[PDB]
Amino acid sequence: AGRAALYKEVYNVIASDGSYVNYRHMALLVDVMTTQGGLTSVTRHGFNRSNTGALMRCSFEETVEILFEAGASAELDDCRGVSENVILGQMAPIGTGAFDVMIDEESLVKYM
Amino acid sequence: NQEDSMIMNQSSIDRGLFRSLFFRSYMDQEKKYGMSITETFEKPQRENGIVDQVLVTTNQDGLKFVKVRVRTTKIPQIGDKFASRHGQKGTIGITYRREDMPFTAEGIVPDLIINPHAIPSRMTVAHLIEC
Amino acid sequence: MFFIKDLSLNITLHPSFFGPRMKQYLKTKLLEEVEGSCTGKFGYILCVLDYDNIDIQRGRILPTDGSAEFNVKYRAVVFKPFKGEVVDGTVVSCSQHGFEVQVGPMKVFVTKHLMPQDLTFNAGSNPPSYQSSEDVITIKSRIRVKIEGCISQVSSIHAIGSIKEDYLGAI
Amino acid sequence: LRFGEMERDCMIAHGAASFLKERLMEASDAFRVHICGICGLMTVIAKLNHNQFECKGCDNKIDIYQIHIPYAAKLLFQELMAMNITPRLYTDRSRDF
Amino acid sequence: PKDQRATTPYMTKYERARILGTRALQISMNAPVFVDLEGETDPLRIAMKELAEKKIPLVIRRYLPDGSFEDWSVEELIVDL
Amino acid sequence: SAPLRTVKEVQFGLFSPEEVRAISVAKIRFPETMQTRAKIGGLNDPRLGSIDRNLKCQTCQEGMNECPGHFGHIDLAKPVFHVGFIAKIKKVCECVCMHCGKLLLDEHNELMRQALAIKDSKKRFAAIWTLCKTKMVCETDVPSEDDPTQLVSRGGCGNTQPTIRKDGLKLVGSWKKLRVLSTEEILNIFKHISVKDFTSLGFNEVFSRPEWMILTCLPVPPPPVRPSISFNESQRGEDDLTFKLADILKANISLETLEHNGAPHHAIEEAESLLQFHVATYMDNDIAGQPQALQKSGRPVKSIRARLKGKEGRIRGNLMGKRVDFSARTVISGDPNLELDQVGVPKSIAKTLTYPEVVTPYNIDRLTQLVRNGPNEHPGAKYVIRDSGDRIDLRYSKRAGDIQLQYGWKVERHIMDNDPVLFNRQPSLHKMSMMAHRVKVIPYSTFRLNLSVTSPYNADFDGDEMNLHVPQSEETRAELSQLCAVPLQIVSPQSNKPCMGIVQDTLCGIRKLTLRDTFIELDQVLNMLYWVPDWDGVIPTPAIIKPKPLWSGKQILSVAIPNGIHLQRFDEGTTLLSPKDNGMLIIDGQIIFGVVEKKTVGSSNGGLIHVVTREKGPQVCAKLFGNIQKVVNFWLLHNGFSTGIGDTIA
Amino acid sequence: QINHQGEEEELIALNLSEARLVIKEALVERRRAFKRSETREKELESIDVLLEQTTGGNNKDLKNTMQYLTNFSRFRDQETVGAVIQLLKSTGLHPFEVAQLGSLACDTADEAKTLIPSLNNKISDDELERILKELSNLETLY
Amino acid sequence: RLVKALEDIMVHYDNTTRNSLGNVIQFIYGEDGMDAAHIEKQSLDTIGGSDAAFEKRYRVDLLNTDHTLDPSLLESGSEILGDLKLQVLLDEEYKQLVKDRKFLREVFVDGEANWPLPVNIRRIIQNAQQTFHIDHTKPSDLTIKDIVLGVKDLQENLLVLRGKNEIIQNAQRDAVTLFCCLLRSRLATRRVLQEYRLTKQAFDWVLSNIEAQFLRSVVHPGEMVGVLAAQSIGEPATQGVPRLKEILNVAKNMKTPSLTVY
DNA sequence: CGCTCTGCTCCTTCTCCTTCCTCTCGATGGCTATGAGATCAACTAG
RNA sequence: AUCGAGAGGA
DNA sequence: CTAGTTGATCTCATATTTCATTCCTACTCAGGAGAAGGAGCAGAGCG
Ligand SMILES: [Mg+2]
Ligand SMILES: [Zn+2]
Ligand SMILES: [Zn+2]
Ligand SMILES: [Zn+2]
Repeated sequence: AGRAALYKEVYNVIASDGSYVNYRHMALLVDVMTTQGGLTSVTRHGFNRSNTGALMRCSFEETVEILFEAGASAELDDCRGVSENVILGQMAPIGTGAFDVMIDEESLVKYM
Repeated sequence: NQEDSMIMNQSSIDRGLFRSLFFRSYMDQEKKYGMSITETFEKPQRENGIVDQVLVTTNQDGLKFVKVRVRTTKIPQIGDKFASRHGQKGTIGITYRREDMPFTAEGIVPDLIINPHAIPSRMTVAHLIEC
Repeated sequence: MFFIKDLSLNITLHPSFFGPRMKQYLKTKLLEEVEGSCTGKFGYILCVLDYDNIDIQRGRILPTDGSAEFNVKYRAVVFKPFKGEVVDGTVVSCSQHGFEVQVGPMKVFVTKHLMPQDLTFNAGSNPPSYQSSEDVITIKSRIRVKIEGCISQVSSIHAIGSIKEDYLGAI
Repeated sequence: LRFGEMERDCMIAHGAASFLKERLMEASDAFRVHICGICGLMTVIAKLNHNQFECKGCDNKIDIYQIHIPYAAKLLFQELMAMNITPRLYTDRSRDF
Repeated sequence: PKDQRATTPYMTKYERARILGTRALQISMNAPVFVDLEGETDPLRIAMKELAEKKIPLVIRRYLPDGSFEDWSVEELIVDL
Repeated sequence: SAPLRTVKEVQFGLFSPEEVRAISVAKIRFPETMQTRAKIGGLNDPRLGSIDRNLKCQTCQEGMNECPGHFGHIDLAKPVFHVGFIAKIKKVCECVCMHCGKLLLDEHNELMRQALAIKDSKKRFAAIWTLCKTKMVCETDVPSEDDPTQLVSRGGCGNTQPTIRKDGLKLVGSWKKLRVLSTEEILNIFKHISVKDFTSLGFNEVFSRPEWMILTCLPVPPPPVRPSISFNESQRGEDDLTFKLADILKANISLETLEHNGAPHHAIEEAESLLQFHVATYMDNDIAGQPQALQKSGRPVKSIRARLKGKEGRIRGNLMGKRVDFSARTVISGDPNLELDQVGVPKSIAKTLTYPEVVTPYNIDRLTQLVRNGPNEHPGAKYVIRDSGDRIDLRYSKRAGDIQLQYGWKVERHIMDNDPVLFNRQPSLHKMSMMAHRVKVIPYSTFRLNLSVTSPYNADFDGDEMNLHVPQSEETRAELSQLCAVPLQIVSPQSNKPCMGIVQDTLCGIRKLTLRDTFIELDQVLNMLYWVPDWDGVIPTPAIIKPKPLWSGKQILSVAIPNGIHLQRFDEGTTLLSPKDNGMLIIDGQIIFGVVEKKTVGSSNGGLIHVVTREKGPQVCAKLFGNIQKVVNFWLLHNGFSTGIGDTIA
Repeated sequence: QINHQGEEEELIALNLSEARLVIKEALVERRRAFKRSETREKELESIDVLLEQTTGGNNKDLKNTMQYLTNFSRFRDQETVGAVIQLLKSTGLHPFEVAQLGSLACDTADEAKTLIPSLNNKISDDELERILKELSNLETLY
Repeated sequence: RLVKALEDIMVHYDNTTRNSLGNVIQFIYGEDGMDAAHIEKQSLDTIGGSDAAFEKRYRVDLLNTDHTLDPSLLESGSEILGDLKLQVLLDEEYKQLVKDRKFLREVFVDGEANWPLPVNIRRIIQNAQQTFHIDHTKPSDLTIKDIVLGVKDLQENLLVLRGKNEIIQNAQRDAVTLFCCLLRSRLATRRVLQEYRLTKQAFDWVLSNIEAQFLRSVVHPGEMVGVLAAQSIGEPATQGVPRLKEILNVAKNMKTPSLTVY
């Protein structure tokens, strides 16, 4: 019920000025705030304290205070997060980087 | 002159409109205290303008001061900002020769052309009365 | 000692070599690179068992440049010494403090410390062999050595050959 | 000119992964380091003139890798080391498939 | 798992761009060209021409979140972009 | 040289003191850096990152260019708490059996069984702490839940556990029967924690052990983290780190002195706090406790934390967003004679920004000529990069007229026509605000955009400035052109309505043009026709013929609209005659009704702009924007339109 | 052990002599591919012809390697090499322990025990005794 | 602050929406899988109107007089009239429309008949007429069998998903539920005959476009929806607002709590 | 029904906190002692 | 050269 | 291949006579919200 009620709440905010945002973008936002099983605020003490990578988590509001926890708990980063790959200067797994390109040798030999 | 930018007669510049002087003053220090520190400016061996006045003096400590002033001419190029007395502010979109500009029957040719759209959306009626 | 193992090498191909001849080009590159190779975990690489049946499994082009990366597997025959083993070797060169004997693809330093105490250096011998005891060791004579561990070096891999034991003596 | 935080957020939205990297790597901070695969710490001794590598503590002379990261990143990890935090960087995922 | 590949056979804009950029990179590297050169010196436009009649010798690898992937040969891709 | 790979996973953890001892390449003993130029062998020695012109860097050579430093070693006289782990240490000790090495509570209690079953280590620890902390005793015999009469002889100590409290950099525990807690005691307790307890606490066997939460040795970051400073006339002014650590050496060296010499216990106690204090400030100069480390100049010590926390830290101010190159910034100005995807770039910039073109048969001759031009003629290059990396500079060389290029060499070619670039107006609020344009080079010092593209940028010509970025490869160019090109953004995902349109004069002018009353003479038509590059050389038959060939406005405008377009918009008054002349209606690119206005060429969803994109693709709709502009503007120029005070008078 | 084909293959402790035989086999395979593009003395010449024709002769270290192994191989007649395989492997002997016995000279179990510390503690000397004389006689045949 | 929360939400090749950890936020992006740049405000005819008005525009009867199709409409006239076989087909599809009408009016309680949807059908219809100057003054060569069969055939080829499995195929049925409801509304036999006197050449060409155009609106896998959604909300925000900061920050203590009782 | 025990509710502490660019000014970065005497090594010449 | 304070524009 | 004088380097001495102090203007921002910890209380089980 909250997810539907919440979206209605945001719609009143956007519709106040008359501007119209496609239902998708609002729909996604409210959902992310209610997948965890509760109205996870997007503040420092809400969303941030999730199970995502520390490197993603650190860059937002508290950097060292998380890194200590990651070290203390021997935390691991899978380096799938976009921000985790920008920090290390690697192609993020997005857009043109959400796959790989391989050579079709059999076609290459055929092409001759 | 679509947005706040404007068109400015090119000849009106050639006759001096909004020509400006730019004076820049440089300061140089001889050296630090005499405690085994020495330095000078006697042409040691191995912006845009012309020097105006070279001022040589010493502070109360007797340390040689050199102040250089270089002046240069600022002529309105494309994009140089201008503004009326009513908050209507815009840059020079482009400059036209005198003949290319529209002219009244009496031979007057505008120095500056602005856009009507600046007026209604900004509520600057006073700028109209002044004109 | 000698073993058969399937080893994987990640080779790179410059984009210009992406012609039809690329498959055999990679074949040639792998052949010329694997041959005569050294590794601590396996020792020396001698040859590639099952030369045909080349495993390419598709190449991946690096995002930075068009060069293609191929993780080529291959069955290979290698040599791997072990501690406390029995080896029959040959002497390549003689030394005052031991010998530089060759164990197949392995060069073993037969130090004087591990020779029998009755074996002594003979300067007058040509080659300068050890001839003060029964275990006569020289370039032209055969030798058996014992490997008391292996020593890894960047340039190559060597080990220790011992003669002070009831076995693995001269010849 | 600065490539601010919101300026990459546009690139991510556009899905231009390859370009985003170029701005962050080739434009500035391109840097090659060496890492011990036994312990993912920038402790390798890269004797390039001798073509020799080693990790004192691991005594490893066969497991080494070149890794490209922004110089700021190298600088980041080093401070993390300064406070005892060991950002071990490994080139292989624990879970294969 | 070439059998029952669940990804659409339409070539997404993202990989359109990636293949075009890749092939242009190779062409600039003096790689073999699979089509006639009509004086069109631009490597990128050469790449688009190659993609026009499916001469690109590349296969995409679409990673599902699980980790498994599908090998789609650009030939079978339905370029509609 | 060595194999290349790309990072796949990052594992954090705490340095083991043994590991620190192993990795360090030199022990630090002297707080002094120098004599005159030589450096103390026990500090900042060549065994760390060498300074410029010194090819040693601990026998690494490579100077200081491509070889970082290597960490050092300081052996603290006594163990010292780590600031960040004070809170956790307090939490951990409250659960341990207080000199027994076991947990105050065990799985024999059902509550622990629930907690021990938690998958998440972090939450697992929290619940344990909430429950264990209340346990004030570590009795040996614990009654069994299965058999109340049976007790489990668990607690080795069997005694009580005091109420620990946080006090600055030290812990005090009130005993239920009160004293300061010694750092060493904690090490002793932690050493006795079983591996089983670690996991129940969330720690790791090989990456995070509790005893590693107490500092017994400190790594010394190499010079690159605290670079050598020569900001004055040969004055040092070394970073805070170098000075801050030296204090620890002074404090550490002093500490070892009192204990060795007479051991004035009372005296040692205070100095210990100083050693701990300096470490704490060096680790973090921001704590709840009042003590604030101050530099000799009086400025607070810029701790390691301060180099990361908040914006301008190494994370946000240097990694998430960083300075870059190959980018230019200047002021903008409109130009109707310039298509959407184009942009004017001053020659004075295109002479500076360069692209690394590769030498190939397709372009060897062209590149050959640019080198001949040199770095001052716009169509020229600034460098030739040979295979070996010899960046030949044409500015300081006559070799431009002498070099023969070789395949595979790279040329630092200038920016030329059609080279994609990337605009960005700060703040880059949303996706449209960054787009890719083709390049046209103009002879004046300001950027030129088409008019309609200002709205997505939210830009203006009242002095606004924009930023330009240049791709540096044949690939990144493709990514921009095929993903970020202006035409592909005509339809905005924000609201499904096109983000662009006709604005300013070209909107006011077009309305006047398409009135039912506007009639255009033959002569003024021929010029208008020639201004549409789409025009096929065919003159439409004038609406009026006999008295004089006299074209209506809608005829001329409709020449620019592509064929095969069919739009139909009806308002309340539109009745297939439109006496009010409202509505809109087109057939095969031929207007029949209406006054072309915002609701047909504006940002409306059903407008003409939106329709064309789908029928002919973005590349075609882009050409539409210019063609309409080139028609209306030319007409408005010759019909004029102004405002005045009288208009406002009723 | 495990191969790169996903097959849990036992540690292939290939005997020196049979390893050299496999080396000749692989060299002949390379010979056939390139066209498509026994006593100590007899085997020593064949390896040089094979090795020389498979490469440019620059791998001299492996050239000397093959002759030395050829100079010390214990079971050369490949048909009779097949005999010594089951004599050790069919008895449950470890492949590692099989390798040196099939690549070294021994006559009595105690000498094998003396040479091999591993066998000194858990080998059935009765099996060693029977095999060694058969192999010792077999060794003499070469 | 809003971008970081949705920084790394992308559409994977299985059309599902996941963050970095793989948590499934949305099984189908936007609950329809259509890219937001191929949507238009289209009117849903089957919702509004009185019951009779809806029936008149849609009901077709070859046996009675109230809804007798005019024979001149098709090249086949009386031959069609009286045929029960085709009459049954009309009975089926008409029943579907009534179900759709009662279904749609449940989804949109307010009764508003305009919503964003993919592929602007009308332009396709209008474009078809001008494509080869459809002459409205002559009987069409279509047949009721041609029309109804074409509509069903088109539906099955609107593949958002591809999973042959039962679970996926059920979702593929739900994904295009609303769009197909619209499709039947504006492809009814009566209107396809009376309002749009289309020919077989026209009708066949039209469907081939609906098939193609719809597949273009499919959201492209790899999209960075999370960032795009956050920006599309951030931009209008900077143009109430304390309320917005009051929401994203949950801030249990609200400003003006209030009920609304019916 | 008091005793006790425990958890529940309440009531004070106790923390932490914000796009890009351009210029000028200016303070500042800092404290540490004398060279002499004697012996060994380094350079040159026979 | 670095910090700090300031004066702005987009 | 040694010995010559002279630069380089190590060690210490006299050591004066020598620093803790002058506080100080001054004052309001800006508060809100969320975690954490203790304290008291009321009721549930126990004696
Ligand atoms: Mg502005
Ligand atoms: Zn290591
Ligand atoms: Zn180094
Ligand atoms: Zn205890």
